[PDB]
Amino acid sequence: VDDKALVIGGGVAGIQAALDLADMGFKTYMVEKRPSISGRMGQLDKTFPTLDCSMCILAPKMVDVGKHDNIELITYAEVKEVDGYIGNFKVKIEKKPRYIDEELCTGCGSCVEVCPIEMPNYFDEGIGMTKAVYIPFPQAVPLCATIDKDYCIECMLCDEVCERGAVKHDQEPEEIEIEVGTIIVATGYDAYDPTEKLEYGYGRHTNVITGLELERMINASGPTDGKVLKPSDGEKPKRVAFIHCVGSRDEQIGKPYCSRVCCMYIMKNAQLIKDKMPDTEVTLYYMDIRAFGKGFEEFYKRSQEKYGIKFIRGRPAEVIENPDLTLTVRSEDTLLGKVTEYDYDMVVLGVGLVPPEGAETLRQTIGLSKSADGFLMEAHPKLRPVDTLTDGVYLAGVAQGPKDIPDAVAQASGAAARAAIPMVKGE
Amino acid sequence: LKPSDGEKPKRVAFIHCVGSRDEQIGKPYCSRVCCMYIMKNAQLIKDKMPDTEVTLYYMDIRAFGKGFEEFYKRSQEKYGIKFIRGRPAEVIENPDLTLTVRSEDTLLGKVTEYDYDMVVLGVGLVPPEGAETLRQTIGLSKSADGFLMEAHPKLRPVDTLTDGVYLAGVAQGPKDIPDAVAQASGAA
Amino acid sequence: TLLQREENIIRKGNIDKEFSEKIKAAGGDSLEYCFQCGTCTGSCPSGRRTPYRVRQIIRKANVGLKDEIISDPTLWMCTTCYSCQERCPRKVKIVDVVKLARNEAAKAGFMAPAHKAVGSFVIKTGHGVPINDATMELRKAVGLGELPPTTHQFPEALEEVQKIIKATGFDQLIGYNWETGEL
Amino acid sequence: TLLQREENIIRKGNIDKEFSEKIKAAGGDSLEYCFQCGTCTGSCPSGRRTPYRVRQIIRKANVGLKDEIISDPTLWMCTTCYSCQERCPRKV
Amino acid sequence: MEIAYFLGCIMNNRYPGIEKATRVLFDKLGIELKDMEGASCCPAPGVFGSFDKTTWAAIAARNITIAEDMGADIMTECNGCFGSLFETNHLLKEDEEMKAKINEILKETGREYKGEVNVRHFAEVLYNDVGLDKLSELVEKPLNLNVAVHYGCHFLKPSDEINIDNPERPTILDEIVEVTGAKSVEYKDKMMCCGAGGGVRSRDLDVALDFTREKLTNMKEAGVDAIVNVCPFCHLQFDVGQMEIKDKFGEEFDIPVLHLAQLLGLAMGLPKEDLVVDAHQVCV
Ligand SMILES: Cc1cc2nc3c(=O)[nH]c(=O)nc-3n(C[C@H](O)[C@H](O)[C@H](O)COP(=O)(O)OP(=O)(O)OC[C@H]3O[C@@H](n4cnc5c(N)ncnc54)[C@H](O)[C@@H]3O)c2cc1C
Ligand code: SF4
Ligand code: SF4
Ligand code: SF4
Ligand code: SF4
Ligand code: SF4
Ligand code: SF4
Ligand code: SF4
Ligand code: SF4
Repeated sequence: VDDKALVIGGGVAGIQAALDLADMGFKTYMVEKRPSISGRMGQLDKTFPTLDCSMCILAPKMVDVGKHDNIELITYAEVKEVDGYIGNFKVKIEKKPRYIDEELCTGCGSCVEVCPIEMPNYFDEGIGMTKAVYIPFPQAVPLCATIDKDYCIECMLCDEVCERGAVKHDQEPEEIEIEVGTIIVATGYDAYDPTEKLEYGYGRHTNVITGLELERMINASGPTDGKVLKPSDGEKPKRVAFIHCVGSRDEQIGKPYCSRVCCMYIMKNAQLIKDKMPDTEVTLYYMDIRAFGKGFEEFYKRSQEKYGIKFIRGRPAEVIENPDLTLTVRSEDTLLGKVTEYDYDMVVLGVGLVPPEGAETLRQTIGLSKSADGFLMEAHPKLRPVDTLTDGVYLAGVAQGPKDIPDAVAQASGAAARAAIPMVKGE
Repeated sequence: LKPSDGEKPKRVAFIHCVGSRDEQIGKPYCSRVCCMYIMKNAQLIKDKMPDTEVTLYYMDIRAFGKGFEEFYKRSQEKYGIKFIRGRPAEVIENPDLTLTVRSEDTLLGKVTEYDYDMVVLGVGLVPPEGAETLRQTIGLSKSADGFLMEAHPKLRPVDTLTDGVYLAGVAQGPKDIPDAVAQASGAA
Repeated sequence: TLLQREENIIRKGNIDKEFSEKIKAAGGDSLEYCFQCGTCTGSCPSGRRTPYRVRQIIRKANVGLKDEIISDPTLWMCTTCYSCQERCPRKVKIVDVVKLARNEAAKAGFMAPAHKAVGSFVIKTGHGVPINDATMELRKAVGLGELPPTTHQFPEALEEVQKIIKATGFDQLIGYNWETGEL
Repeated sequence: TLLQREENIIRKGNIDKEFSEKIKAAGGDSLEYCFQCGTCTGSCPSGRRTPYRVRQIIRKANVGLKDEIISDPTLWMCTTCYSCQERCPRKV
Repeated sequence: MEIAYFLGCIMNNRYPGIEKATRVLFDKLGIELKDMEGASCCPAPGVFGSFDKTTWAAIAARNITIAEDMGADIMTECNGCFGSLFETNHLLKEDEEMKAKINEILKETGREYKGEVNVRHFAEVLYNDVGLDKLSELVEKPLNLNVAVHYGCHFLKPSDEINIDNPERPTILDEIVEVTGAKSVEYKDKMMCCGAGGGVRSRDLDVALDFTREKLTNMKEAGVDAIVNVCPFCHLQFDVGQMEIKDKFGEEFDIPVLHLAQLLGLAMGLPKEDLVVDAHQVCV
């Protein structure tokens, strides 16, 4: 049994698993498809139920990963082939061309300042812009620039302004081959795209946004400098509605499962809006309030009592855009037993969690089976939550199914232990 | 079997959130498993005694876990379990020892008094007897709900502020078996 | 006085489990797994202007409140627009349940005179909206036949329709009397 | 006719926020934190012989339906027996 | 191509202009419309389906057997008739016991339901069998009209069974309207029911007229010049209910109601008398 491990995914779960494996003395590779590690945790402004800053607690772990002697970090790369078995995995990875030298780039950002081409920033989830050469966020690990050739025009200004000579327009994709004994899949999730929910009008109505877009907007380092503004006119909304269970518990779209976190982050974002804008009216349309975790019921009571957030038990029938671009939510109040048509300046869809883009390709590459919800399936639902029926391959975080940060962290640590046992035994 | 006569009940009621989510008893937290095991035991009663009628009195159905929402739907579609959204006001024992649950159906918006042969209370989870003695013996802190406190709620769920001491399972708070197993492996 | 000792409480005396079993066995079994989200009521156009609440109808059908349903006038406010059924997250066949409840109500005698008049028109001429003289003249003027090639023109077709109606007992349902040809 | 264009829908015209603020400031602060469990209505003795529904009164007070509340005859069916308050899990 | 032609009640008995325009249009398209001799009420689902499913299914099955005798698919230009016939067809085809019961009832009429034909909608036949290009070739008088398209509830829903277009935001009728040169204008609550279905028109006229009044208020705010429908039951609702609304509340809309066949005839330069505008209560 080889004493080296491969962690796929550079989120909180993958970061925790890699750090735990490295601290136990095993040489670990980490593969991340994005230019930087952090996952979705790095995009959040705060975290429920404590409203603590997400980045303030995630960044030290990212730095630890970036400077660990037992961790080899390969960002902007993808696992292409997996062959062999437990203790004897041969993995072929392709490092995509950054067109920037990772060893030379200091992430100063001058090339970004000088670039003339604007393009969307993946970290801002479609509401923030950057340049053709970009650093996804200031706390990126590695702090290195990336050029997207879909937008680069080859004006060479970045080459002129770079003092370290880190710009490489002739870079090519690189092939890496590693030998490992265990693999931990920590590939996380994507946010559900609510465009297909035609009645709610996402992608058609101007002032209809998702929860993750609201996370980026409320983040002080986000595209709006932490201000919640109407997309239509850039002014603060006086009335905000939140809709639960968008993309979840809905057989009309083949999503019969609960996303397990939308209630809590909906309440968290409502509380944050109230804190920033105490005069705003915030209303939540829910079916069930699933405040199950530690301190979650108290968080819900605090949402009602301290912040005065309104709760309407009713799944909205429709969202209608008025001529002035305000939005009328038509929904039954089932507890009043009557139809209501309430007006709001902004509507936030509590979108659920879906498997990430390219999940099927990686699943087929490794050879894993998926559960009914589409996420990766574990060996036993009760007693082996982080194992798979493929020996030497383990799951951590939302790759196994929707869950919050502490659950993913516990799963990552458990996966580290389970993968270490075979490597400790050595046979 | 009924405790009174040794005979199978024909009508069974389940009451959710007993000992939980209640400030009248100083229990403002969710016990996180009573919904699912209530539904599971209703399904088992239906499996063993298909003719039995089963009704659940709930505030929220917290089927948040993996396959939990499908289990919730299966409780209705396959076994025909009845769900009443209402926290029962009272349980009255009749002279014949049957039990009348007096409760509002909030979705019908009307008071109901339904008779049952058996009533099952969905009791929550509390710290075990002697928990404070062991906590003082080791020197650990406890959270607002009475369970042991982790070092950091988000990133150190199984560590404590006492170095070399770790938490696993419901010791850190109510949860189901897979979560406890993951926490145990992480603590290891 | 606001006192009324029967209308404000639900006991087993208000419940008819056979009604619910009949409805489910007749094609409304999906009503079993309604979780009462209220999407249907929000989507209902008649619920915005009448006391009709489709979600409460589904709930009553599940509970078994037969007398409360079949005698309810609001049961006849549904236009069968299917807006609720297109959006139900539990894929309940709401319109099927509504039609089954209406069938039970009609069996119990809760039929409006206008609907019975439509039925009598169908019985007498085979058309819910039979042709009138002005429309005959309009048909003739525009090159079409004075009568459409329907039961209006073929008595044997009308006899077949009447045989079908007699076989199903629809004439008895609406109280059509063949001897006098009235209701 | 069953047609009624105003009684069967709630819009901003039916809502009086100042009424809710006045009630909360005068000692009804707790109604803000009802979770609509229905224990109060189930406990109500006048709830099972009259159309009076205490939970719906609390909900309407939170929403701000002033006219629906003050003009309601059933509002006067409460005997102030305090059972609902004794059993409320949110201490409203 | 040959197809059985179901007429229904309202079209042939109150608005023959729709029928004449449809006949002329189908003659111009080289599609042979075969009369369904002895056809009756489909029957109107709102009343009969609400009263007794067995009677409704039996009458619809007899109507279907009329076309089965000719070995031709049924073509309907009424949403109500299409819904009734299509629902009966796919209920009897997929349910052997119900088919046996309905055939037992039909036996005394000398008929038997085989489930050998398909029920098709007028707009669907135009879109698929003809196509937008050949519809366009036949346009000789490109219209200058702002029209409000009323899809009707039973054209597309229940979509799980009909599977013609997306019920929330369909485009088939809009395209068929726009090949004529007219412009389909978006308006609030476009997919809303007209209020006539389900027997509501004859049970509670005020509720149905409130449906129609809301729809007309929205349509007027958008500025429309006319209403286009593919349902003579919706056509009658709009036409007669505008007069009823004027009589009851004194509210004037004066929005002409046209069937899609009539609009196509107008865009194809059909004789004016063939449209039989005299049938309509609202002056066009
Ligand atoms: C709007 C919102 C708010 C939330 N708020 C909170 C909150 O307040 N508190 C809380 O505890 N939880 C919250 N959550 C949940 C939380 O985000 C997750 O529990 C957590 O992010 C899961 O981390 P992960 O590492 O498992 O996955 P992710 O965060 O998704 O990270 C997965 C990583 O894998 C990478 N990856 C994906 N595919 C591949 C591949 N093929 N190869 C290599 N790398 C790949 C991704 O790019 C990413 O770097 C929230 C979620 C949302 C959507
Ligand atoms: S590429 Fe050069 S200019 Fe750009 S961030 Fe790196 S070192 Fe700075
Ligand atoms: S060469 Fe490309 S990345 Fe560099 S400044 Fe020009 S457009 Fe931007
Ligand atoms: S967690 Fe809450 S909002 Fe999210 S899917 Fe479950 S019930 Fe809906
Ligand atoms: S899990 Fe369900 S039954 Fe248990 S405390 Fe939470 S809401 Fe109540
Ligand atoms: S939309 Fe469906 S699940 Fe929701 S209340 Fe109506 S029937 Fe029940
Ligand atoms: S079909 Fe009936 S209940 Fe459903 S939305 Fe239409 S009118 Fe309402
Ligand atoms: S018991 Fe308390 S929380 Fe429950 S409905 Fe009544 S007032 Fe609201
Ligand atoms: S005080 Fe007594 S009468 Fe008044 S609402 Fe409470 S329980 Fe009912």
